[PDB]
Amino acid sequence: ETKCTLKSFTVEKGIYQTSNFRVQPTESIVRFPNITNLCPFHEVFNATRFASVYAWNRKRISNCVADYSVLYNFAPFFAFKCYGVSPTKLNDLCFTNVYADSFVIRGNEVSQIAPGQTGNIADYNYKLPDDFTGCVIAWNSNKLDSKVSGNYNYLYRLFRKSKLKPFERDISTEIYQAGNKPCNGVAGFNCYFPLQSYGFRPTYGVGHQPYRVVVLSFELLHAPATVCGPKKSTNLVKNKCVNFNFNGLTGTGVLTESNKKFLPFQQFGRDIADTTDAVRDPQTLEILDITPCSFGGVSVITPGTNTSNQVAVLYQDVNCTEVPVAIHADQLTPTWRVYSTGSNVFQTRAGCLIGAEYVNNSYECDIPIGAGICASYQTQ
Amino acid sequence: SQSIIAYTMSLGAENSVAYSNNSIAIPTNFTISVTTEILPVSMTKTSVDCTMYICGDSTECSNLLLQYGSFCTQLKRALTGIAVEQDKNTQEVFAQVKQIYKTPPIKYFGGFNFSQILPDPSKPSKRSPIEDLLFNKVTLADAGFIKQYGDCLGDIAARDLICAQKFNGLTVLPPLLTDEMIAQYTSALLAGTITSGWTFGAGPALQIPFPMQMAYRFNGIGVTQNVLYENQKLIANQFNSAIGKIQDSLSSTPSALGKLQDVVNHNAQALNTLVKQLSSKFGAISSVLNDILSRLDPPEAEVQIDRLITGRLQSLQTYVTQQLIRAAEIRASANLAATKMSECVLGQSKRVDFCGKGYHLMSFPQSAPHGVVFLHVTYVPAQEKNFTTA
Amino acid sequence: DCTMYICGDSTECSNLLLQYGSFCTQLKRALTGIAVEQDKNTQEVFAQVKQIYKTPPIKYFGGFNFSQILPDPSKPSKRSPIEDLLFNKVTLADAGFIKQYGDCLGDIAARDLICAQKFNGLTVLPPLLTDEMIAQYTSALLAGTITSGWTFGAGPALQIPFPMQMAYRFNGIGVTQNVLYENQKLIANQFNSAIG
Amino acid sequence: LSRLDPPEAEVQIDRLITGRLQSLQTYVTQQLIRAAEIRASANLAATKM
Amino acid sequence: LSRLDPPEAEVQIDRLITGRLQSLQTYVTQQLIRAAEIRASANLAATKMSECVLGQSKRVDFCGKGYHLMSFPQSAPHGVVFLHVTYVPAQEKNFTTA
Amino acid sequence: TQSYTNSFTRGVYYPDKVFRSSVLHSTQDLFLPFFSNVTWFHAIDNPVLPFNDGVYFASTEKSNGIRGWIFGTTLDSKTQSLLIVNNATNVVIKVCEFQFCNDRVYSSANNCTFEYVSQPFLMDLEGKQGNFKNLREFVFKNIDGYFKIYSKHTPVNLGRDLPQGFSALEPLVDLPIGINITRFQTLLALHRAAYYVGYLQPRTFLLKYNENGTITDAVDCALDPLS
Ligand SMILES: *[C@@H]1O[C@H](CO)[C@@H](O[C@@H]2O[C@H](CO)[C@@H](O)[C@H](O)[C@H]2NC(C)=O)[C@H](O)[C@H]1NC(C)=O
Ligand SMILES: *[C@@H]1O[C@H](CO)[C@@H](O[C@@H]2O[C@H](CO)[C@@H](O)[C@H](O)[C@H]2NC(C)=O)[C@H](O)[C@H]1NC(C)=O
Ligand SMILES: *[C@@H]1O[C@H](CO)[C@@H](O[C@@H]2O[C@H](CO)[C@@H](O)[C@H](O)[C@H]2NC(C)=O)[C@H](O)[C@H]1NC(C)=O
Ligand SMILES: *[C@@H]1O[C@H](CO)[C@@H](O)[C@H](O)[C@H]1NC(C)=O
Ligand SMILES: *[C@@H]1O[C@H](CO)[C@@H](O)[C@H](O)[C@H]1NC(C)=O
Ligand SMILES: *[C@@H]1O[C@H](CO)[C@@H](O)[C@H](O)[C@H]1NC(C)=O
Ligand SMILES: *[C@@H]1O[C@H](CO)[C@@H](O)[C@H](O)[C@H]1NC(C)=O
Ligand SMILES: *[C@@H]1O[C@H](CO)[C@@H](O)[C@H](O)[C@H]1NC(C)=O
Ligand SMILES: *[C@@H]1O[C@H](CO)[C@@H](O)[C@H](O)[C@H]1NC(C)=O
Ligand SMILES: *[C@@H]1O[C@H](CO)[C@@H](O)[C@H](O)[C@H]1NC(C)=O
Ligand SMILES: *[C@@H]1O[C@H](CO)[C@@H](O)[C@H](O)[C@H]1NC(C)=O
Ligand SMILES: *[C@@H]1O[C@H](CO)[C@@H](O)[C@H](O)[C@H]1NC(C)=O
Ligand SMILES: *[C@@H]1O[C@H](CO)[C@@H](O)[C@H](O)[C@H]1NC(C)=O
Ligand SMILES: *[C@@H]1O[C@H](CO)[C@@H](O)[C@H](O)[C@H]1NC(C)=O
Ligand SMILES: *[C@@H]1O[C@H](CO)[C@@H](O)[C@H](O)[C@H]1NC(C)=O
Ligand SMILES: *[C@@H]1O[C@H](CO)[C@@H](O)[C@H](O)[C@H]1NC(C)=O
Repeated sequence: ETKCTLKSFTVEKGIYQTSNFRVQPTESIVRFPNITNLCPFHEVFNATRFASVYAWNRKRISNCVADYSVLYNFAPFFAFKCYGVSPTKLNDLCFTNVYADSFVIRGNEVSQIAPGQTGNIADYNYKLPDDFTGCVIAWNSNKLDSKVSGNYNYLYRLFRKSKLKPFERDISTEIYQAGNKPCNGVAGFNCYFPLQSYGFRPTYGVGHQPYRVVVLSFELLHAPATVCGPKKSTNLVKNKCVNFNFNGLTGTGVLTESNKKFLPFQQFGRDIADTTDAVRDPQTLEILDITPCSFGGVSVITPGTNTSNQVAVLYQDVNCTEVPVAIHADQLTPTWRVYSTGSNVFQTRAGCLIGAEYVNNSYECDIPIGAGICASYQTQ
Repeated sequence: SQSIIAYTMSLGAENSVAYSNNSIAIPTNFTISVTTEILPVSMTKTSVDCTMYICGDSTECSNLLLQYGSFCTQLKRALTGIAVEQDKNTQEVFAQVKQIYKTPPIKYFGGFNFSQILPDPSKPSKRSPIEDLLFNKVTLADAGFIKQYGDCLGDIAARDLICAQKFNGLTVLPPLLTDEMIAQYTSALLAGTITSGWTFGAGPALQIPFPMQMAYRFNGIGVTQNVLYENQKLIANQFNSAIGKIQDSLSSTPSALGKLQDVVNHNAQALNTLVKQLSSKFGAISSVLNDILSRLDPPEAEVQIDRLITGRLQSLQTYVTQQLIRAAEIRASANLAATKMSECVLGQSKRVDFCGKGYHLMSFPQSAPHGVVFLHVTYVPAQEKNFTTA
Repeated sequence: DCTMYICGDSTECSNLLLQYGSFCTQLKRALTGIAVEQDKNTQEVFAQVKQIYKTPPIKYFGGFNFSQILPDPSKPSKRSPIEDLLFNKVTLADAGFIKQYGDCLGDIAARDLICAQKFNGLTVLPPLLTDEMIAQYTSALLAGTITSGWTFGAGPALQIPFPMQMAYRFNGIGVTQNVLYENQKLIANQFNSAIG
Repeated sequence: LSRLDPPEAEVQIDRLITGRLQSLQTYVTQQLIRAAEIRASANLAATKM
Repeated sequence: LSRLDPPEAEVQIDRLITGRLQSLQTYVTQQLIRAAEIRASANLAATKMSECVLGQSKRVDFCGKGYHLMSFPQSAPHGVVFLHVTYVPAQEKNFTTA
Repeated sequence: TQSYTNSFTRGVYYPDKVFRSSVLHSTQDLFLPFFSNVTWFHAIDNPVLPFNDGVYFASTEKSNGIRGWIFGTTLDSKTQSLLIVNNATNVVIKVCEFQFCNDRVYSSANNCTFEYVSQPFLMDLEGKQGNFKNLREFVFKNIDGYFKIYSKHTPVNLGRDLPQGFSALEPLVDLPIGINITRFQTLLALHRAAYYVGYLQPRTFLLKYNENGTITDAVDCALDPLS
């Protein structure tokens, strides 16, 4: 490994820092909440009376096991355009709440349902925040929402004093005042009804035909989870390096019991690294601390490669009288297992040395190991 | 009765001299003064691991990081060079003597009292009374030779900054010379200058009684030796007082060792900023690699991971560059201390204002955490009288 | 100033810049350290004397003429004739202590580079020691070496006639003092020409 | 900012930010090196005085 | 350039440019630091030549070990070599002094 | 009647739901400025106070005088409006198009399809004596829909003008009304020193966390040069 790190077939006398040693995980666990219901998507997509754009319909989804793959056979949609999360990776996440908003628009206005847009729909009818996290689904519905004599059942707002704030509804039938004379409901000259009819015919070309739209908004934040994908929950193991999947939060480490004082609305913990420190178990409501795997630095002490092939190994700042990291099969990254050298293990203030025996004489320093300890190649 | 005021700073006191055609002022007494000088000699040795710092326990991030060439062999080489230079800095200052000298069992040097600087056998560390205040008034954040791992998990309370640094791949190495054989070097240097004069710095050590050495030192600055012998006892007293009040002026002052603490503070602050820099988005979805990996498919998570990688590489290069500049500054300051030890201690210096203020007589070295302290003994004139000259 | 240099009077750019962590506290710290070091540099060179000395009213030093180096009372700045020909042959771009703001708008013609730098967040600070009390330090240093020799650098200042000090200085290089006294006048001339 | 909608002006603004940060870091680094040189030259003058 | 049309080859070329500029700036910075170190070491040699060679030095341990007598310069590739001739005491004997 | 009083250091809530310990976190959000003017009202009518950037409400009642609050614009039967009328044991939060009451607190509902019920907000206790005048503090805001309410009951107060000290607020509920709110009003019954109102502003605070995860102190960053 020393010859590999510095690209040569020969090594001069000295001490070289090669790599780090780490302890590999031995098991994987998954922990999701205790819920079994199947919350309905078939009551949103499969309907008959999709609402107007100016009064759009909102439904809230709660404790259930959501499955975002059985909704591909509810509508001819070709695909979901998603912003915060990739549509593929939707069955492995847990969200606090889900909101489904349904309405119907024209084809050429479908591009207006996106963050940071402008128009007659993104200004007075339906506005999305710039930091949207969710998906939209639009599909053609010319077979249903059209008539030979016209479909005068959908309306859209045309005039408004000011632009809407995101996710705000403005159902009201007043009389717009665009001019000087303060009309009092006559709706005559320079005073219009704010709502405009939105008639549809089968003869119109694409981009002038009705399009049915449903948008899904998630809450990917830190709070108790309510809507989760369909993944099973294994058992819980402590005081052992494992891989964990705590409620969509993946990682690796050692899980142990905690003395912390999480408040009822608390769910996670953090130190000053913007990384998680403690977790509340979804089905037990107990606090667990997470500790990184055992790791350290390895150095190789060698004489000249033209003198001998023997080496000594220094593990940097470890208590190998208690932490020898001796493994079997696949449990540790540097796989050579130089251990079991008999009475040839030394404990230095700078770590511990394997492969060199400590003599009780004194000589001039040849190879500096540290803390006043040197090493050298000598005769017997 | 208390307020904030503004003024124009004053350059100093006012004085006028009495120059005349035939008039000369000559002193009639003298004073023995002892000052102190503090010099940094070395800094802390640190090491950084790219793989743990940038891409924590991730394989996809490691595979992406392999595509940037050798931007981490270079940082490792720079840090290793700095560490080796730090080890070499303290060898030049202290390892000036080939042998190790010892004081005689009976300590009577004509009246001069060297109790405050000679090693103390009763103390387990065998350190002078003056080099125990220097070691208690400077607090190192990390000594390095602690093998701390094993208790970061059981801290229970808010884990200290050291564990946060350690878990992210930043480590501190211990110095080669322990601060117990540096004191042996100082004892050897100081025990060979009060029993042999300056002879041990040139050839073999040759013993000589202390009063005769002091007479030689006076003769070297232009005062005849008979001045010392006729005023020996008095001079001894002026020395004993001078040492007696140099300990107190260090024991009660708030912070006299301000040069040897700024190094520790700067290194700790640099490491803390390096750790805190990890929680930055750099214009990505999130600052956690295990979050953007579990919310996006592999094709379009690579952009976010690339943003994180290219932010953290720069964040680390800035640190190594500033470390190189600071190391150069410390090397210059250590070369100065080596020269001062060779000239003030192993001999008598004729340069003005180099080895303290006044006419230089002697100097004594002491060791402080990451630095050296010089006690300069100088001769100052005193009460002067007017005279007519031709 | 990072905010003015990078994102001029914009809020969206500022909100984006907040996402890069502390890449501007560090630059500010580095520049402040450099400035403080610059202030400390001139204190070590010049502030070598604790007191301030003055020349006697009558200036006769055995023949030596120190007119070209002693301060000139007639000049308002109280600077030597030699220390003026050096202050006129070096032209500083920005002194710093000018409070220039107020005329960049009324330049009318092509605005100078200083206004372009100022409008973008780059400024120059004035030194702590004005170049009028540095000259006082130099006068104190120079007036205590021609009336007391080198004695004022060690302990109390002790006066001594200039020819005897010159005799000591010759004796320090291996020439006996009787060489000076027997060739005093000539030597004085060779000095006066050398300064001239 | 006046020719693109907010979603795709962020890329351009990010390019400008990441250019100017480097442009400023180079300046501060060169200033540090020059300051060290001046400090050495001032120590020499103090000794000479 | 031969596998992509001009509009979307610019992104890749920009990546290469922004990598190589940094790769070169690192080199020039390290060169500046090393040059400063060499300048300090050359100033020391100039002082040593002025003091040891063109005169006799009374400073301890400056111009070799012992009591300085002479020095001779020699030139080596990219450097200088000083031969310092010094005087060292020898066989010593005890005596009684007053 | 009404008057003005000083708020001192009062009205600080938890910015999020993450446990922290021994840190100096700094957050920019809607907060009540330190040392501001809070309007103290009296009851013996009930003006429609303006609502903007959220409202901090404080009351020191013996047992109960305040039922709930009303929100909306023009407070009539032409725009949607909230209702947070409380109960002996429940809460009747709802969004509707109420018409009026001018004294049930509404007459008719026109286009109303939102309701919500949970535990009561008001909780009181006494040590066998009414001198434990617990002070109730609430904070309301309307950031991007999602009506946020924070609350805290401090029963350790005696009460002369306003308590001096420091305390924190915990969240209660987040819920999507999705309306325009401009005006504000209070509902209170009759009987047989309280009702202080203040307004929030966008400010930056620097908060200090205890060793047990609580908030012990905070410093404003736009009050003084020293701050
Ligand atoms: C030179 O100075 C010393 C110290 O100031 C003088 O010694 C003092 O002498 C007085 C009177 O004899 C004593 O009361 C003090 O105790 C002495 N001081 C010490 C430290 O012993 C000395 O007398 C002075 N020499 C002359 C000639 O005046
Ligand atoms: C040398 O100096 C030491 C230290 O000042 C003297 O020891 C002190 O003597 C005084 C007077 O008897 C005591 O009150 C202190 O407790 C002593 N301190 C220590 C640390 O011993 C000593 O007497 C002086 N003279 C010698 C050693 O001959
Ligand atoms: C000292 O030097 C000054 C400067 O050279 C002499 O002053 C000059 O004297 C000459 C001859 O009389 C005049 O032509 C110049 O105009 C003088 N210059 C100034 C600035 O005064 C001075 O005479 C010399 N001797 C002294 C002062 O005793
Ligand atoms: C809804 O589903 C039922 C049963 O599958 C079907 O008969 C009906 O046509 C569907 N409605 C729409 C609008 O597709
Ligand atoms: C809420 O109503 C007020 C008063 O008419 C108006 O100024 C404001 O713009 C409205 N808010 C929104 C988001 O339309
Ligand atoms: C999960 O719910 C089931 C059904 O009520 C119950 O039998 C089981 O005990 C629950 N498990 C946990 C861990 O809460
Ligand atoms: C050899 O070293 C060991 C190490 O402590 C020590 O115990 C022992 O006394 C030593 N023996 C000799 C003969 O040096
Ligand atoms: C010193 O001698 C010169 C030359 O005679 C004379 O001009 C000067 O006044 C003398 N100094 C004093 C103080 O009298
Ligand atoms: C290292 O091991 C020794 C021997 O058991 C023990 O005394 C010491 O406390 C250990 N150090 C740590 C940090 O665990
Ligand atoms: C020497 O004489 C001058 C002038 O008379 C006087 O100012 C000075 O103080 C005298 N020196 C001493 C030590 O008294
Ligand atoms: C600053 O104000 C003073 C006082 O009016 C004036 O003399 C000076 O010209 C002003 N400087 C500038 C740059 O406006
Ligand atoms: C001088 O005498 C001492 C003590 O008797 C002895 O140790 C030393 O070796 C002697 N010196 C020489 C040069 O013999
Ligand atoms: C509160 O309002 C009064 C006016 O009634 C004013 O004098 C006072 O300064 C205000 N309080 C604060 C803290 O500004
Ligand atoms: C109050 O609560 C009681 C019982 O919880 C219930 O019977 C009553 O209808 C509620 N009244 C209102 C106005 O909510
Ligand atoms: C509200 O209800 C009335 C009563 O039928 C109805 O006429 C009106 O259209 C409704 N408005 C909305 C927006 O639902
Ligand atoms: C934290 O709670 C414990 C009770 O287990 C208490 O002893 C300690 O004082 C609390 N901390 C503070 C800072 O009050």
